[PDB]
Amino acid sequence: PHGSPDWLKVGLTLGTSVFLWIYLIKQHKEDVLEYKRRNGLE
Amino acid sequence: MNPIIYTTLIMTVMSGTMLVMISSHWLLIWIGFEMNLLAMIPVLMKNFNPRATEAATKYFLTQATASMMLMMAIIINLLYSGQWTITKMFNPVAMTMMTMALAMKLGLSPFHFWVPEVTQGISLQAGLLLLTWQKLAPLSVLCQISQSINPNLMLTMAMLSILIGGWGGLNQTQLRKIMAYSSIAHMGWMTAVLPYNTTMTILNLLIYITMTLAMFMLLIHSSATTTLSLSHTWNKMPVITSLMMVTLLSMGGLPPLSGFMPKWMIIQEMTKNESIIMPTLMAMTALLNLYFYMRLAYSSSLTMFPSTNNMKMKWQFEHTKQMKLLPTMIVLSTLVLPMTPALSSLN
Amino acid sequence: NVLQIVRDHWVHILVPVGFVFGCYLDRRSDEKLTAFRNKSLLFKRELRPNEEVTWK
Amino acid sequence: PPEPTIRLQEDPDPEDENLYEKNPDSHGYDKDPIVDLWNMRVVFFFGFSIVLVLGSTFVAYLPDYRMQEWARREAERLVKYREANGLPLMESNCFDPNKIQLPEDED
Amino acid sequence: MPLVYMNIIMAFAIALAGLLMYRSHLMSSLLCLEGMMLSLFIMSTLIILNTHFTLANMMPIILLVFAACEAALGLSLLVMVSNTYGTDYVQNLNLLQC
Amino acid sequence: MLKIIIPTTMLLPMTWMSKHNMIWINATVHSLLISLISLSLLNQLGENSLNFSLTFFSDSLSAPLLVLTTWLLPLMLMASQSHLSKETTTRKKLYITMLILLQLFLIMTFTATELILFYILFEATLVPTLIIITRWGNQTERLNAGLYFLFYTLAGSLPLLVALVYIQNTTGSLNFLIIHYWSHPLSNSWSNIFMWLACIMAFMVKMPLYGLHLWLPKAHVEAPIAGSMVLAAVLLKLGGYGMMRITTILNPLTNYMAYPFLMLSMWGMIMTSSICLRQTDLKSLIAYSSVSHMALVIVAIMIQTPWSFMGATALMIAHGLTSSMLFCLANTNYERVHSRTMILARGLQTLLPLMATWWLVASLTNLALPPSINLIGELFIITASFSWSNITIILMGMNMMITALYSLYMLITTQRGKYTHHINNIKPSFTRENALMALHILPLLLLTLNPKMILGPLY
Amino acid sequence: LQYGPLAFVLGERTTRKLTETSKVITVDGNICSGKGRLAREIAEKLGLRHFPEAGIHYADSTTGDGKPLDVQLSGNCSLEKFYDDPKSNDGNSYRLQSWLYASRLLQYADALEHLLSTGQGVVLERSIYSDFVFLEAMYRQGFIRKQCVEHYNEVKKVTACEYLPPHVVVYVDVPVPEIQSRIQKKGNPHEMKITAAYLQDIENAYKKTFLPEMSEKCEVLQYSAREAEDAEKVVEDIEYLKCDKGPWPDQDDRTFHRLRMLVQNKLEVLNYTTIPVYLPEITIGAHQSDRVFQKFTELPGRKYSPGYNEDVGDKWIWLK
Amino acid sequence: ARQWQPDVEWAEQFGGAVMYPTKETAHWKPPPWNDVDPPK
Amino acid sequence: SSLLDLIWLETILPKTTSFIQMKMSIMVSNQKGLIKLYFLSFLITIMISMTLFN
Ligand SMILES: CCCCCCCCCCCCCCCCC[C@@H](O)O[C@H](CO[C@H](O)CCCCCCCCCCCCCCC)COP(=O)(O)OCC[N+](C)(C)C
Ligand SMILES: CCCCCCCCCCCCCCCCC[C@@H](O)O[C@H](CO[C@H](O)CCCCCCCCCCCCCCC)COP(=O)(O)OCC[N+](C)(C)C
Ligand SMILES: CCCCCCCCCCCCCCCCC[C@@H](O)O[C@H](CO[C@H](O)CCCCCCCCCCCCCCC)COP(=O)(O)OCC[N+](C)(C)C
Ligand SMILES: CCCCCCCC/C=C\CCCCCCCC(=O)O[C@H](COC(=O)CCCCCCC/C=C/CCCCCCCC)COP(=O)(O)OCCN
Ligand SMILES: Nc1ncnc2c1ncn2[C@@H]1O[C@H](COP(=O)(O)OP(=O)(O)O)[C@@H](O)[C@H]1O
Repeated sequence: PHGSPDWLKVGLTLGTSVFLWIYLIKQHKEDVLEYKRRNGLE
Repeated sequence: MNPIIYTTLIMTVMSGTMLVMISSHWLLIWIGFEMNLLAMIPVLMKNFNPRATEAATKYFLTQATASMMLMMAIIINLLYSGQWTITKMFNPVAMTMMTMALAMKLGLSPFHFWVPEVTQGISLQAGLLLLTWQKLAPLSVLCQISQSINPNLMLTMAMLSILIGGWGGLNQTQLRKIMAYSSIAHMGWMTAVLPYNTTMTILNLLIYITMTLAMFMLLIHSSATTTLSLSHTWNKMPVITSLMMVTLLSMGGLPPLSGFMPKWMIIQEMTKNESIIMPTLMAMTALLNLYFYMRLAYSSSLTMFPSTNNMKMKWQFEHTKQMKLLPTMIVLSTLVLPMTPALSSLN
Repeated sequence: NVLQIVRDHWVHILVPVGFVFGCYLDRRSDEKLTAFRNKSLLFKRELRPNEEVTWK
Repeated sequence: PPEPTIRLQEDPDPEDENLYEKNPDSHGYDKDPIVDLWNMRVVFFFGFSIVLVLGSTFVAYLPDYRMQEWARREAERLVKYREANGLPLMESNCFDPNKIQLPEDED
Repeated sequence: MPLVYMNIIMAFAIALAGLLMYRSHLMSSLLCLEGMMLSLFIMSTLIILNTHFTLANMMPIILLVFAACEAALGLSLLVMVSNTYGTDYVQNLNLLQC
Repeated sequence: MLKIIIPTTMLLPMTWMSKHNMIWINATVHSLLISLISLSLLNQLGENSLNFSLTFFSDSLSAPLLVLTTWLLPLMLMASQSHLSKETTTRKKLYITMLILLQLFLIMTFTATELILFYILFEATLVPTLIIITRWGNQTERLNAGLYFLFYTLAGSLPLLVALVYIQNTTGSLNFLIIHYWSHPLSNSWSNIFMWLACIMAFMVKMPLYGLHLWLPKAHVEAPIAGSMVLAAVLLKLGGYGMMRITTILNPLTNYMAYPFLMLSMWGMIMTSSICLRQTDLKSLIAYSSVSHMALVIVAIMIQTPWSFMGATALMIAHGLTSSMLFCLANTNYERVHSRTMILARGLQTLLPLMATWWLVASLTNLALPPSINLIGELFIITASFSWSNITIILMGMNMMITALYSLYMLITTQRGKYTHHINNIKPSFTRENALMALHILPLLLLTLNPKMILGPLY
Repeated sequence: LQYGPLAFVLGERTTRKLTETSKVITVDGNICSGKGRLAREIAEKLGLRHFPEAGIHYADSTTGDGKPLDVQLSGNCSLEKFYDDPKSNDGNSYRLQSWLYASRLLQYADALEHLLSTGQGVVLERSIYSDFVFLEAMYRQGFIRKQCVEHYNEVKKVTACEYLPPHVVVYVDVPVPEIQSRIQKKGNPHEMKITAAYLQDIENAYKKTFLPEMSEKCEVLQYSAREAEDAEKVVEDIEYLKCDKGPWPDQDDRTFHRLRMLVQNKLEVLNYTTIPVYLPEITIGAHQSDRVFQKFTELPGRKYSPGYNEDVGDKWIWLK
Repeated sequence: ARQWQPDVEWAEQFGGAVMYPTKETAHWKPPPWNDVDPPK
Repeated sequence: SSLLDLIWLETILPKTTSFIQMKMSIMVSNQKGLIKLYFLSFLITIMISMTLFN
C-alpha cells in the first residue's frame, strides 16, 4: 500500500544482527582461550 | 473454527507427539498416541464438507485399529515379562504386533490404502500437517525398538512401500494424491535403514520433511490442487513455478540437490552390511517417482500451457498472507548437499 | 567519464578478481601440503645459507 | 454448427526479421548497430588475436616438463657407457634377480 | 500361559477379524473395536492381578477411559456421516479413492 | 585448479548484474579469457600428474578435455545469440546461467580426484542439459527426448553408485591415486562379473553403446544449437573418460568381459554409418556419425593398449570439434530455411560460397583426411585393433569407406546441384557465423602441428 | 495491525459494529433506468456507501492508481463491439459476460469487506446475483453457445456459494416500449442497436427466475418508473421491513471472522474464476498470454509490489 | 519460426480423474473445483 | 534404420519398460475406495505375516 519504512522493525533487525555478531565474536574468543588453556598450548 | 480452539488443538497434537517422544512407559506412549489422534480429527475437519468427513472417519478407523493392536502388543509383552519400559520387546509375537501397528500408523504398505484417500479428502494445510508431523511419533518408537525388529518383515514392508508409491504416483492427476504416494515411497526408504542405522532414518526424515514443507507451501501459495490448475501459475507467478521445478528435481533424488543426500547415505549404509541387491532395487524403483515428478515439471514450468482471460484480473493483486519459512525451506531442500558430514550431529 | 561509466562497467572487474582470488586460494592450499618438503629421497637437498624453504 | 473453428485466442506466427533490412553492415550480432559493431570487435580481438595467436605461441614454447631431451641425453650417455665397456646394451631383467626372493617349489 | 489367557487372546482376534470384515453398518465396526478394547481390559486386569503388581491397578481404568473417549468421537463421526446420507452404510464412503 | 573454477563462478553474478544489451559481449569476452587461462594446464609432466590438492588433480587426459570445455562456451554463446533475440532479458540470463553451470560441473568433473565426487558432478551435468533441451527446444518431441536422455543415463548410473560405495567398503578409499597404486586383480567370479558390469554400463550408455544409443538422436535433434554442441563435443566424452579411469580395477576380467561390447561396437559402427547413408535430416545424420565415432572410441578403450588410449584421446578431441562445427553449419542452414530437411535447400554453393568452403572443410575433417588429428586417432585405434586381431581390418576399412561416402553425400546434397527455385530468403552469411566456423576449424588444423597435446597420458 | 486471527483473538469483533442500519442492499433495473439515481438517493438518505455499477475497468480503479488500463491488459473485451456485432466469431459476447461477472464478484467482495470492517451498509447495482439474466438473454438471442452457459453456471455456483445474499433487493420495473424510447433519447449510437427481443428476454429472466428465488430468502420491493422517483417512500419501505428470514440473523461472530478473512485477499475471491475449462471464447494460447503478461509487467507501478516501485517514485526501497 | 507450446488438446491429457484411462475407470469423474459435493 | 533402430531396439529396452510400468501402475492405483476391501487385505496381510515369520 502506502507505508513508510517501519523504523521499529528496521532497528530491531539491525540490533538482532549486531547482537548476534558480537556474541559470535565473543564466543569464538573464549572458545579459543579455553582450548588453549585446556590443551596447554599457551 | 475459533483461532483459540485451533491453536489449542494444534498444541494438543504436538503435546501428544511430545508425550510419545519423552516417555519411558508403554502406557504413556499409548496415551500420547491417543491424545494425538483425539486432537487430530478436527484439524482434518476444519473446513466442513462431506469429503473431509469421509477422510476423517477413514483416518480414525485406521488409527484406532492401530492403537488397539499396539496396546495388544504392550499387554502381551507385559505378560511374557512384567516390564513397562520401552526397550527390546522380549517376545517374538509382541514385536510383530507392534511392527504392524506402527506400520499402520505410518502408512507403510500394505497398510498404505488410507493415505491417498485421506490426503485427497482434507485441505492442503491439513495434508501438510498429516504428511510432516504425523510421522515423528511412530518413527521415534521404531527407532527406540530397532534392535528388536525382524529385519525380514521391516525390509519387506519397506520395499513394498517403495514399489507401491512409485507405481501409484504414475497414475495421478491430483497433486495431493501425488504427495501421498511420494510420502509412502519416502517412508519405505526410511524404514529400510532402521535395522542398520537409526541416524540415517532420522536424516532421511528431516530431509523429507523439509522438501514436503517446501512443496506444500508452494502448492498453497499458488492455490492449485490439480495438474491443470498448477499449469496456470506461470502466467501469474513464474518464479514460484521455477522454485517448484527445482524442488521437484530435488525430491527425485538428483545430484547435486539435497534429495540425493538420504538415498546415497542409506545406500552407502546398506552396503556396509553386505546388502547389495536391495538398495539396487530401491534406486531402480525410485526412478518411477522421478518420472512423475518430471511429468509435473513438464506440465508446470518447462512448458507454457494455455491460460484464460480472467487471469488478467489476477495480475492486479498480490498475496496478503505469506509464509516466513518458505524461502528457508526451499534453500534447505535444494542446496545442503555440501554440508552432508554434519549428519554426525546425530540429528 | 569517471563515476559514470563505473556504474555501467562495474561488472567487468569481477571475473579478473576471481582469477586472482583463485590463485591466492591455490597458494594457500599449497601451504597445507608441506609435510614432505625437502624430505623426499629424490630431492633431499641441503639448504642454502640464506634459504628457508626449498619451494613455496 | 455455430462453432468459430477458432480453438482459442492466439497471436499469429510472426515473420522472421532481416538484420540486413534495417541495417546493412549488420555483422549478424545485434539489431543495435553500436552493440553489433562492438560485439564483432570483441569477438574478433579476444578470439582470433588473444587466444588463437598468443595462446598458440604459448603452447608452442612450453618448457620441456615431459623430459624428452632429458631422456634422450640420459640414453645417449648410457649407450656410450655400455658400448665402451662392452656391456650388452639393454638388459633383459628390469630388476636385479639377487634382490628377488622366489618361492621354493620342492615339487 | 494357561487357557484363560488364550481364550481372551482368541476373543481379541475374533473381534479384530470381525472389524476387518466390514459386511456393512459402520456401527458394527465401532462395536468390534469396542469388543477389542474389552478383551484388552480383561486380559490386562488378569495379568496385573495375578502378578500382584500393585501400581498398574491404575492402568486398566485409564485404558477404559481413553478408549471410551475414543468411542465417543467415533460415534460423532458415524452420526455426521449419516447426516449426509441418511444411513451409516460402509459403501457410501467411496467418494475418496486410490 | 581454483584459478579456473572461481572465474567460471564469477561469470554468474557478472551475467546477472549486466545491462540488458551487454550480456552476450561480457559473457563471450570473459569466457574467452577463462579459456586462455585454462590453456596453461597443457604443460603436463612425464611423471604422475598435476596434483593441485586433495580434491582436484590434472592429467594429460584431463587437460585437453578441460581446454575444449572452456573453448566451447564462447562458441555456444555466439551460436545462441541469433535465435534468442525475441526473448526477455531474464530468460536469456537464465539460458547463459545454464551454460555456465554446465561448464562449471564439467570442469569439476574432469579433475575430481575422488570417484564419488566424479560421480556426483558427472550426474550434476544432467540437470542443465535437460532444462536446456526441454525449455528452449522447438518441436513437441523435445519433452520426450528429454525423458529418454534422462532415464537411460540413470538406468546406467544408479548401479555404478552402488558399486562405487561397495569398493570403498572393501578397499577403504576411492581416491584415484590410491586406487591406481593399490590395484589388485579381479578373480573370475559372478560377483566380480556383476561389479564389472556395474562399473562399465554407466559409461557405456553415454558414449553411447550401439544397442543403447536410442536417446542420442532424439536428444541431439530436438536440442537447441548450444545444447547440440555441448552434447556432441563434451558430454559424450564423459563416458570415455570414465572408462579410461575405471578400467584400472577391472583387470584381468576385462579380457573376457570385453567381447560382447567389442562385437557390439564393431558391428554398430558399420550399422550407424550405413544408417547415415539413408537419412532425411541433417541433425540425425550428424548424430549417427557421432555414434559411429564413439563406437570406435569404445573399441579403443576396451582393447586397453597404449596406442589404443592415445588414439581414443585424439579421436575424442577431434570428434568434439568436428561435430560441433557440423551442427553449427546445419543450424546456419536451418535458421534460413526453418525445415531441417536435407533435400529441401539445395545448391547452396552458388549462393553461399564461403559457407560452402566451411562445409567442405568440415566434411574433410569428418572424413578423416590426413594429417588431421581425426585420422591420427583413427589410425592409432586401427593399428591397435589390427594387433589385437588381424580380422578387424575388414570392419575398420568398411567403416572408413562408408564414412567417406556419407560425408560426401551430405556435402553434395546440400551444396551442389541446382538451387531450389521457390526459396528466396537465403540471405548472405553474417560475420558471426563465419567467425564461429573459423573458431571451430582453425584449432583442428593447428592442433595437427602439435599432436602430443591431445595424445593422452600414455604418449 | 492487518486483520487476521490475532486481531480476532485480542479485540476485533464485528457483531458490535452492526447497528441495524448496515442492511446490504442491491438495486435491479432494466437497461437504461432510474436504478442508478434511486440507488444513489437511497445511499445519501440512509447514510450508506454507494457502489457505482461495475464496468470493464472496475478492478483497475482499486489497484495501483485508480486510472483504467488498456483494453488488451484489462478485460480483452468491449461492450460497444458486443452491441455492434453480438454474433462475433472471436467470442466477444461470452468473454464480456465472464469478465463482467468476475468484476461483480470483486465488487461484492469489496462491499462485504467495507461492511464487515466498518459496520456501514452499502448500496449496489446489479450484483453477482441477477448477473445471469444477461447470460440467459444472450443464449435466447443466440449470441453465445451452450457450453458458455454450463461454464458460467459452474463458476457462479463455486463462487457465490460462499457469500451472504443482500438483505433486500430493489427492482425498478420498466416496459420495453418505454425502455427503447429512453435508449433513443440518450443518443448513444451503440445502444441504438439493442433489439427489443433482447430487452424482452432480459425482462423475462428477472421476473420468471430472479424474483421468486430472492423472495424466498430475502425481501423484494417491486417498484415502477413513477414510484421510483420519490425515494422517501422507498426508504420508508426499507426501514419498515425487518430482515428475519435470510441467513444473516443466523450468522455469528466466528462465521463473520471467516467471511472477513474471505473478503480480504482478493486472489482467493477470484480463485475459481480461472478454472481450467477450455472454452474457445476465453482460453488464451501460450504465446499471446506470454506477450500480454510481459506488456502488463512493463507498466509503471506493476513490476514489483506497490511499495517497491522506483519509477513511480517510491523511496527508501533498500530499507523496506 | 516459433517454438511449439502446448495447445488445448495437449492440456486435456492431464484433465481427467486419473492418467491412463481404462474401461472400468472411464466413468470416473474429476472432483469438484472446490471440494464440495451437492447434498442431494 | 527401420527394423532394428526404429522398431526392435525401441521395443526391447524403453517400450517394454513403459508398458510394464503402465500396467503395474494401473493395477496398483485402481481401488474403488471401499474400505471393506482394504481391511480384508489388512486381515490377509496380518494373518500371512504372523504365520510366515514364526
Ligand atoms: C534439511 C535441513 C534440516 C535442518 C534442521 C532444522 C534447523 C533449525 C533447528 C534449530 C536449532 C536446533 C538445535 C536444538 C538445540 C538443542 C539440541 C539438543 O536438544 O539435542 C541434542 C542433539 O541435537 C540434534 O541431534 C542436532 C540437530 C542438528 C541437525 C543438522 C544435521 C542435518 C544433516 C546435514 C544437512 C545440512 C544442514 C545444515 C544447513 C542448515 C541432543 O539430543 P539427544 O537427547 O542426546 O538424543 C536424541 C537424538 N538421538 C535419539 C538421535 C540420539
Ligand atoms: C591465405 C593463404 C595462406 C597465407 C599464409 C601463408 C603462411 C602459411 C604458414 C602457416 C602454416 C604452414 C605450416 C608450417 C608450421 C610452422 C610453425 C610450426 O613449425 O611451429 C609449430 C609450433 O606450434 C605449436 O606446436 C602448435 C600450436 C598449438 C595450438 C593450440 C590451440 C590454441 C588454443 C585455442 C582453444 C583450443 C580449442 C581446441 C581444444 C583442444 C611446431 O613447432 P615445434 O617443432 O613442435 O616446436 C616449437 C619450437 N620449439 C622447438 C622452440 C619448441
Ligand atoms: C541391449 C543393448 C546392449 C546392452 C549391453 C549388452 C552387454 C551385456 C553382456 C554381458 C557380458 C557377459 C555376461 C556373462 C559372461 C560370463 C561368461 C559366459 O558367457 O560363458 C559361460 C557362462 O555359462 C552360462 O552363461 C551360465 C549363465 C547362463 C544364464 C545367462 C542367460 C543367457 C542369456 C541372457 C542375456 C540377456 C542380457 C540382458 C539382460 C536384461 C561359461 O560358463 P562357465 O565357464 O562354467 O562359468 C564362467 C563364469 N564363472 C567362471 C564366474 C563361474
Ligand atoms: C542401460 C540400462 C542398464 C541397467 C543397468 C545395467 C547394469 C547391471 C549391473 C548389475 C546391477 C547391480 C550389480 C551390483 C553392483 C556391484 C556390487 C557387487 O559387485 O557386489 C557383488 C554382489 O553381486 C550382486 O548382488 C549382483 C546381483 C544383481 C541383481 C540385479 C540383476 C539386474 C539384471 C541382471 C541381468 C542383466 C545383467 C547385465 C545387464 C547389462 C545392462 C543391459 C558381490 O558382493 P557380495 O555378494 O557381498 O560378496 C560375495 C559373497 N557374498
Ligand atoms: N452482465 C452484463 N452483460 C452485458 N451488459 C452489461 C452487463 N452489465 C452491465 N452491462 C451494460 O452496462 C450498460 C450500462 O448499464 P445501464 O444501467 O443499463 O445504463 P446507465 O449506466 O446509463 O444507467 C448497459 O448498456 C449494459 O448493457
